[PDB]
Amino acid sequence: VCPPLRSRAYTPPEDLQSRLESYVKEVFLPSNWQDISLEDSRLKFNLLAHLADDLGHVVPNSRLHQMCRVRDVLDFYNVPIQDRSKFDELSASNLPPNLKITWSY
Amino acid sequence: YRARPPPRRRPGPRWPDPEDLLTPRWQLGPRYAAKQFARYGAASGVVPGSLWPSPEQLRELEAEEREWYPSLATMQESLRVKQLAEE
Amino acid sequence: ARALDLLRGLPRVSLANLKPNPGSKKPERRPRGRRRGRKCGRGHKGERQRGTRPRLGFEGGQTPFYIRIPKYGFNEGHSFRRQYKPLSLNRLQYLIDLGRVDPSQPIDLTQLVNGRGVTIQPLKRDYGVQLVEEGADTFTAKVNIEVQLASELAIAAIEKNGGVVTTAFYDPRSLDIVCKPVPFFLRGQPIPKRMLPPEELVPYYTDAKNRGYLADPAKFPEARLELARKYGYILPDITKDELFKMLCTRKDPRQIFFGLAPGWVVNMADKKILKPTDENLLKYYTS
Amino acid sequence: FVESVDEYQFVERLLPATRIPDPPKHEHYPTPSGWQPPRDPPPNLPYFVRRSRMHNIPVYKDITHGNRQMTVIRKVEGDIWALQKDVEDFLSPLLGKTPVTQVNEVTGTLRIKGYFDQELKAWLLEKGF
Amino acid sequence: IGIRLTLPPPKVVDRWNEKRAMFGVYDNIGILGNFEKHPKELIRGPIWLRGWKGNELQRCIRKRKMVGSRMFADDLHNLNKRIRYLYKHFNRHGKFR
Amino acid sequence: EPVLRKVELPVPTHRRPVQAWVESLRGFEQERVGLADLHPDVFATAPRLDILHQVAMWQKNFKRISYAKTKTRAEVRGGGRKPWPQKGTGRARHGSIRSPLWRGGGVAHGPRGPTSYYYMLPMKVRALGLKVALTVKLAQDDLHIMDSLELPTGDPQYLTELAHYRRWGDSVLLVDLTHEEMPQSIVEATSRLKTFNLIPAVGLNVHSMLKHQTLVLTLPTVAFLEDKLLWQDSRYRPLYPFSLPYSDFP
Ligand SMILES: [Mg+2]
Ligand SMILES: [Mg+2]
Ligand SMILES: [Mg+2]
Ligand SMILES: [Mg+2]
Ligand SMILES: [Mg+2]
Ligand SMILES: [Mg+2]
Repeated sequence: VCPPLRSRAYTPPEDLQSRLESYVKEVFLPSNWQDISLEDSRLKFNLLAHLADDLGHVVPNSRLHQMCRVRDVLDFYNVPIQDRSKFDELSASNLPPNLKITWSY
Repeated sequence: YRARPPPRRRPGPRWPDPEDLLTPRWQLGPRYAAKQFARYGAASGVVPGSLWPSPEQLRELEAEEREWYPSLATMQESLRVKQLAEE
Repeated sequence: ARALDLLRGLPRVSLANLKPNPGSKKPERRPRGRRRGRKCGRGHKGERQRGTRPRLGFEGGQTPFYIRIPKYGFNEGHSFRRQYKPLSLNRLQYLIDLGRVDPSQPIDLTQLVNGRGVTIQPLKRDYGVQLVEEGADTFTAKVNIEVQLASELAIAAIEKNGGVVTTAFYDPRSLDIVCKPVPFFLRGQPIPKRMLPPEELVPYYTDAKNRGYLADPAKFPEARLELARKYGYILPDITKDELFKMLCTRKDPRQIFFGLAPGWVVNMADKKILKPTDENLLKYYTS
Repeated sequence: FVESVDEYQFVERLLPATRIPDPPKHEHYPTPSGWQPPRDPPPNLPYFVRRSRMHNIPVYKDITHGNRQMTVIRKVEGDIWALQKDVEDFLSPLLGKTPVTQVNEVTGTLRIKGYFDQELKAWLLEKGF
Repeated sequence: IGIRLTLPPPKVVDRWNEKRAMFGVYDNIGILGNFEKHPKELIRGPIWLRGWKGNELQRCIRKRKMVGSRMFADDLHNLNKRIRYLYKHFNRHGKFR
Repeated sequence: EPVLRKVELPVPTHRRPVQAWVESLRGFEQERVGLADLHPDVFATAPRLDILHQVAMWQKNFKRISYAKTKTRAEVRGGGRKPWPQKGTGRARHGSIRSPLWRGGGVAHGPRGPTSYYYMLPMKVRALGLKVALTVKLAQDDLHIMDSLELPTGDPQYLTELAHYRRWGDSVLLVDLTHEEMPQSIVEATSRLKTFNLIPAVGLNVHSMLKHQTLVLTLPTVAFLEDKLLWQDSRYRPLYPFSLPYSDFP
């Protein structure tokens, strides 16, 4: 059976650095954990799979190779993405009183 | 859908029936058999001894060689006599 | 790359987004409209608009240029002249350096072609490869090379580097087989004999100064010493070299491939070599 | 009449190779023909010039109309604009004027008016491409 | 009046029928199959122009050469006449020489 | 246990392998069962949309044989005699009732016979087109790597629901290594679907890759494609057709 479709909206959690470093400690230690290199497939997979399971938002294949460091992973996960359609994006943008937008789709 | 099975070369030798009138003549001679043997080895079913000239063919080849390709000694003798005449 | 990021941002690439590279598709010009219609670029009356102007080279009745010039034998017998693809020592050294030609084994036309150092067209009356002195002053490879022609300077360079060069003849059929052996082996024919040079070429290949493959080997040391003296280098005694056997290997004058005799059939399908045993066939293939 | 044997080594010797062999290791460079492998590690420049499948520098003379002489640096990766700046700097003293060039950012090529194949090959060798 | 007064019956195209869906498959049979088969061997059509292209004169010469003996009498006569006409046109008419 | 794939072929020193999530079709949620390293020269080449267009048009047109034919004035029935004399009749001059000017006459410049549009791009160009298509799918997040095409059931509804749940496109091109080894479950599922098309690796092409929104590859297919496409780089001039024996070519 098809579960409810996963909403693509994603808001980075406030304690994102703390959660990320906890996961990094779980997977891999040294100072400046931001600069830990993810060159190892095992470690990269463990970290990214844990993060995806926890936050409900995975690194796409397109960006996957760019995650050279935990700093890159943090950058990817601290940028929000909204799944609202253009209809919402326009209507909920403080339309002036003389502008009316209707959608028949 | 699912793709139809990929086109593949017909495996093994292809032996056309000589009785059929539509079989091209180049597919019935010994050269076709020789090429089939070269391509497929023992699976061809071509008797390997057929790849060499039969005695009449060998006689024809030898006659042609004697007629057109002289021996090194004959060539050298002709060259020597030509040089002698020119000198 | 930033281009792939731009793709990630852009809409999906589909069959509705495709465009030819600008400048690769000229517009088609067709005779409709004011500028390309009416007379449609053909002029006004006369044979040129009618489409019936005389043949190319016709000069209106005046004796044509290409006919008023006397006939001369510039191209007489062109299709029977022998052609030899040049192989400069520069090119040979380049191939050896890039490992496309292995100097540790005898270098013959087959090895040159397999390394793609030369392209032979027997159908275009190529009779083989001629060594060319170009690059001699920087040639530093010890090689055992078999060619069809060789310049004196090229021989000198080859020998000074401690190698051996021999000029070997090939008839068109043997040359085709040597250049492309695999297709010949797929033809399923016994390996033919290598024919002897024509009478005009016999002296060249029997002369030791050319390192002819039919020349008396007794005269080779004298010729090599003469070249060493002429070009001011000390002749290295290759017999002392640890590759002397390789430098000495020479296929028999009637042999096309080094280790294969005339008359053998190469069954590549099952990695075998069938050899005739009939006395008549053996005598023929040894003659 | 027929006698089979396994002397197939002399046929394996005739079989040609489909893949271009990697150049053998040489004790001393540049090689007598002048060839030189790219340095290891690669230079840290913003751009990279990959060698041709023959392991040569991809710098080619080109001619059009019988009088337009050009030189093309073809297999460029990275900042083709950084490469263009470097090429202009390297070539202006030779010409006395900044060379006129075209940057095909799509195909990753740099086309320079005039023949500079030898100079650009030497320059790229020095840079270690 | 050279205009129809009613809309034509709607034309419905199934972009995902089997033919369109599998179009192009095995076009890379060679480069992806050790070159056992050339892509032109995938071409289904007249025997005389499978994996070959030419102008009309060359096409007619090839057709006569390859299936001329199997052609009907008047079709072959028409082909011979067409070859003759095309020879005359291509070798004697035209703007360029 | 993660399914981790490494790049078998040598990778250029200046380039790092691109990466993809190895997924599985066994469950709606099995979106990350491993990590695959994909050769950068096959999955991160330049976005040559012009080459994509070249290869797509070659695919569309090289097989084309138009069967349109019209009758010339020679082949139209009749029309031998001059309809009426040159002079005296008061009518226009004509030489046969089948000239193009006449109703029912021949077509002056019509489609002539079955015409082929055959032409071959260089095989290097076609292989480059395949590489560019793969890079484009990966970069646009339409490429998904599966460990295998095995399905829990052969029900097409399961496959459609899986695609919808994973937010795949309306159309999916599933690719498996060889025709014979394709799992029976996926074979059954895709035999009844129109927009989910299952092909062997040897059938992969730019046209179908573009027609289908998402491209699903198996790990063996990825290895196979990398090998075949990278071989085009670093190969000599052909001495003779590659079908013939070579020292190192299967
Ligand atoms: Mg005008
Ligand atoms: Mg007029
Ligand atoms: Mg006039
Ligand atoms: Mg050019
Ligand atoms: Mg008539
Ligand atoms: Mg009609």
